[PDB]
Amino acid sequence: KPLKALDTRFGRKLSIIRGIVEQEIQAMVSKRENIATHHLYQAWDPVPSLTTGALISHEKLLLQINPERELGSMSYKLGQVSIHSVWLGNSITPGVDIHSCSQFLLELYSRWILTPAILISEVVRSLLVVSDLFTERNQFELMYVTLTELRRVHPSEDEILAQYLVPATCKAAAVLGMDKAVAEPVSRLLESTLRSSHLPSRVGALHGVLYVLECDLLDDTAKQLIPVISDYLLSNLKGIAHCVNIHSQQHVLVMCATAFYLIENYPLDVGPEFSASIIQMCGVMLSGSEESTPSIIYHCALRGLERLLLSEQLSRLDAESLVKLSVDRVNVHSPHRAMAALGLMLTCMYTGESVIVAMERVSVLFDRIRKGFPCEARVVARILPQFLDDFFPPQDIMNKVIGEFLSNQQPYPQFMATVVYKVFQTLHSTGQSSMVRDWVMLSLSNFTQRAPVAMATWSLSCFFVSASTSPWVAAILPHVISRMGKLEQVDVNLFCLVATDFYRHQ
Amino acid sequence: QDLISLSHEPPVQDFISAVHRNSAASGLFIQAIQSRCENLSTPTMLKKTLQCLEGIHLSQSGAVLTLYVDRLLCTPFRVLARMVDILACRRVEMLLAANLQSSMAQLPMEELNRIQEYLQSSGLAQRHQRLYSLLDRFRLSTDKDWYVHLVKSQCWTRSDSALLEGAELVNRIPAEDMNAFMMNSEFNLSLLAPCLSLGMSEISGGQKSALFEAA
Amino acid sequence: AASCQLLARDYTGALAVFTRMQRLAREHGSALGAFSDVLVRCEVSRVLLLLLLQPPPAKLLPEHAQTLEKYSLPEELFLLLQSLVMATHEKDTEAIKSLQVEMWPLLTAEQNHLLHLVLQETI
Repeated sequence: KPLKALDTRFGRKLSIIRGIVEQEIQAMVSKRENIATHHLYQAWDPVPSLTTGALISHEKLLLQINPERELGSMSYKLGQVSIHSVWLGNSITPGVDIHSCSQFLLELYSRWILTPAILISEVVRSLLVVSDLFTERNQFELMYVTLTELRRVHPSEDEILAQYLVPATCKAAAVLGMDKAVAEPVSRLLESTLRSSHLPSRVGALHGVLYVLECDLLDDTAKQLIPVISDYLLSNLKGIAHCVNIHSQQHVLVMCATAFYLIENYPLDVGPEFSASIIQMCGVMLSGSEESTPSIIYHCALRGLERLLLSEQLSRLDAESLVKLSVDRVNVHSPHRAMAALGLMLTCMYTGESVIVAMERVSVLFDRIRKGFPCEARVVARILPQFLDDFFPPQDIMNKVIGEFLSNQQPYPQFMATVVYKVFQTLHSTGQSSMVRDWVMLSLSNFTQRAPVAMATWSLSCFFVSASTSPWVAAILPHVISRMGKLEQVDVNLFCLVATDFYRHQ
Repeated sequence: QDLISLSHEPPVQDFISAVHRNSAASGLFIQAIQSRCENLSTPTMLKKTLQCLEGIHLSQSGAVLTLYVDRLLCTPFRVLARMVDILACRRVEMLLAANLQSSMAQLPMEELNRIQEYLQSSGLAQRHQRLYSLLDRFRLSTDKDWYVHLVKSQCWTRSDSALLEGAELVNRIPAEDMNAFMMNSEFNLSLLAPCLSLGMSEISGGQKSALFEAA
Repeated sequence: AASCQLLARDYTGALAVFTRMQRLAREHGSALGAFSDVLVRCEVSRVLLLLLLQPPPAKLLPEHAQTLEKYSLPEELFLLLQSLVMATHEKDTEAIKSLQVEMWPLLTAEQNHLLHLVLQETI
């Protein structure tokens, strides 16, 4: 669902900053199957509005995309149509005519079920795949009846039929009301199929668990057959804790997705030790080397962890554990993993002595400005002005900006000069502009000691164009940062102009 | 071409070093290079013609100054330009270290005027400082409309590499006069795509832009 | 693996794999044969990846420092790689255009993708 933590006076800025972060994550990480061209601003999610409506922009659905899906990958992956959409698109709650084609298909497959085993397997797989298009409750009734008849007639020693049959029976049960005569054979079926040896049988059974656990207010006796799944999740997170490259990829991914769903929407049904052990095992999962845990597993588990953080359900000690794990994975070296962990620390500093903690983590972000590939530093220089402007009062951020712009262990003060410009013009309230003038005088007393000469005159020129008057001196600042080095008589002319313009600014 | 093209072989390399010990033979060598300059444009052939012109007779070195300015320095291969510049600065150093009677009677004044007019008329003198400084010391041995003029200085040109900062300079144009300052005689069409992208970034966040409408 | 990572746009992983390939080719080539082909492919593609993403000197390992000191393999493509490093350090776009026109037959399609990306993200 769309979150509770957004739509506030505080949450909108958080959505802006994480929109920038996830926007260039999807520039770096994502898989351009939607996209043909090469452009930067191509993020696009085909989620429609919901009698269909228009298409929802990508900045509005911030964490709506399920953790079962690779970043920006487009393929059928068993979670296309939610039963939210089944219940509220077609009004059933317990221009091609697609409906007639679906009725004719139910007639055909109900007559072929009631033929070799290969056709029966492909027909049940067909029925589960075409099952996104059914617009009537009677169609799901006929679906569930024919599938229970196939379960009674066809023998049990055919696990390929089982791995194509279990999500179909679970979704046909999930669209219907989950009554006891339906809930007993479905839960018995899931408890039987989770013990099998065929691995996409487990995958299909666990997607079927996700369909059953999805939206129906569920029976009090049937929710007591949940902790079989919880014991399964505990055992297969403890087993795949250390090594992820050995076991599998989609099993762990869908399995962590339903684990995060069980933490989010059904808290009280399972103990808090379960959610604590999932946060511990995923902290182990993020802390692997670049060849142990793959990028898709890393980003999906990470996105699920901040999904759980933006929910108001978790306790504060697990939130602090996620804060510590998020910092210690901000300190990783790969740029996109560092960007994802930067998104973690953003969402960690937003759902909540703390001033010294803010000093420490902002120093972490400046250390990730110093070391770090230039796209990562572009993202942090886009974030950091309004970040410092809206966290904590400007004296400490101004000491940090002055002390860490003039370092000789700065690889380039280019993007940091853009940061200085945006911080100064977000600190131009009038009584704060007097404080701005005082910081400019103190910083000039620090500027009088020499850097290399062309570099010093360029940094002074950027500082005078940065903190200046309103109308036309500030607009020169891209051109001022167009030439980084390369002292020139034009540079001396413009430095003298902006310096004499600030001499009368006081 | 076959003489230079085999220069890694010991008989012809010793031949080339035997050319450097004769004045008129090296002068005929550099005239032979000036006659066939057009087919020496591939990187390996120019690298061999720069390895063969590295050390010649110290008089005729003045003449190779001309060949380092007129012909070989305009190549887009940047290490070839750099190596022509290293060799030419070396020649001007070894020309200044010699006698003035031997150097002034060799290198003409109007020919040096032609060389420096070619350096200043092209953009090559702004590229490499040492060559023009050594030639000059050889000669010495013997705020609204202002911002509009600024954006005229850094957008109305042949071509640039700073395209983002160019569109940001186009951004805070007063926006009542964009087509007067975009639809002009010689406006850059490579700055015109970042104008579109930054206008889209201004539209998709908030209030509409005049950059995207103008572009 | 490095070709797969250049397909999936993980360029820093491609730097790590390419330096590992060059180190394991120097430990076992002292080259012999196809170890020299491994070395040629690595010595071209690491330079293209160091020009694509330009690292700060903190994360710039000394192997990257040695090869960027070496340039700033046959003679034509070596000369054009030296000229293209000198052109991207000077940011001279017309020279990089006239190099992409004349480095297109000399490179394979993965190096042509990397040289296209280098020419793109400097303009």
